[PDB]
Amino acid sequence: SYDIQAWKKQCEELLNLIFQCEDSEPFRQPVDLLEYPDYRDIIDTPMDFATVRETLEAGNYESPMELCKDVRLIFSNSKAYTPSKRSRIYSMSLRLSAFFEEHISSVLSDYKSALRFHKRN
Ligand SMILES: CC(C)NC(=O)N1CCN(C(=O)c2cccs2)CC1
Repeated sequence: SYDIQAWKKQCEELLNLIFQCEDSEPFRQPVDLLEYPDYRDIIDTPMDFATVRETLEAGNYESPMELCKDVRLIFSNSKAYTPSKRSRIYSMSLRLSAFFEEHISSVLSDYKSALRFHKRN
């Protein structure tokens, strides 16, 4: 399965699944400062799933590793901003992260395998 470009549609489909998950609700759009005026004192690099989808659709990811780094930043931002490990929105982040990691593993493996095959000779 050595298609170097296949990751992009596989990532589009995974983002559609994440948007169908009720657990993605807090993460579908950039955090609103009006609600959380201290957010940028704690979070240097806001990230959300709509920004990830737009970056992919613009052709501004070169690899699924770059997309994975931005999705992981959504989850690390949540873990940093939560006052409790027993918070609703944080607990939503942890279930969504497990779902994402379970599905991205094959996308990353197939891509890196395809690139190694491209450089075989
Ligand atoms: C788009 C809108 C719905 N997002 C938003 O306002 N969020 C979600 C992300 N966020 C958090 O991760 C936490 C909040 C409290 C514990 S963590 C801050 C609040």
